Amino acid sequence: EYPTVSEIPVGEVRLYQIADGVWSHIATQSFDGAVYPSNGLIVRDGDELLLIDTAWGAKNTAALLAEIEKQIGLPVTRAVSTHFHDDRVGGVDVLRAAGVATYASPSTRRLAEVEGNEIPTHSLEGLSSSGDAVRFGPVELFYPGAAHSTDNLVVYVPSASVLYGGCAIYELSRTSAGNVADADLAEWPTSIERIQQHYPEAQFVIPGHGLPGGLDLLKHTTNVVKAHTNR
Ligand SMILES: NCc1ccc(C(=O)N[C@H]2Cc3cccc(C(=O)O)c3O[B-]2(O)O)cc1
Ligand SMILES: [Zn+2]
Ligand SMILES: [Zn+2]
Ligand SMILES: [Zn+2]
Repeated sequence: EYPTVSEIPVGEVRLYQIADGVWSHIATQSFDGAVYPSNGLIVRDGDELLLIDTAWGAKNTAALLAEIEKQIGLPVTRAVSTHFHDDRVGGVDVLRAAGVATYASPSTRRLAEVEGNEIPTHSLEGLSSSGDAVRFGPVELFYPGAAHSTDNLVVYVPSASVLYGGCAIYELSRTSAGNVADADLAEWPTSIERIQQHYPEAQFVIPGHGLPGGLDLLKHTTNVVKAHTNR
């Protein structure tokens, strides 16, 4: 029942309710002639919503906000971007213009600037060392160490045992490396181990791209990254 890449035209956004007050958002984007799905998260915080990640571009993110207003009808007041690439910050200007306060770690803000990408306004403190965690409204933000990118964060929703891994976690159908130009292959398995150690109770694990599963997605990702290391 989870929407798949073949079911979502580029420019449209789907919402998937995971638990009371917890949804993923799913969009698609063209990249080198192929179409990829991408996931983010929406978490209810009282009568407001917290958004995790844009929907990969300004047009998709505008559609995301329209879809949230239509289907949920509560204001998105804050958003967190889990790393500096365009599937996570692309659309931050649309969010900002809509009154959403945008956040990212200082590491992400710096890398986005260097890269010429959109830059979340607010800096999240307390995430600069591997293994650091902070509570941000209804979620916990965790810096596991460098993996898909040096700045990547993961997000946990304690009320629903939902772990959103972002692009540091691969879906099961992905059996070879994705986009790894900015990755730290040497540290990626260690960073995943920090995730497993901190969130052993996670029930629903969401990759940056594709289908959710359980905690098996962590060991899956390690296997793929190690095989790519040994290419
Ligand atoms: N300057 C080189 C460069 C250009 C684009 C991207 C980029 O936007 N990458 C995103 C889109 C994408 C495209 C294909 C696979 C993935 C993935 O997460 O593996 C994926 O997620 B990224 O965050 O790395 C990264 C580096
Ligand atoms: Zn990335
Ligand atoms: Zn502000
Ligand atoms: Zn990605």
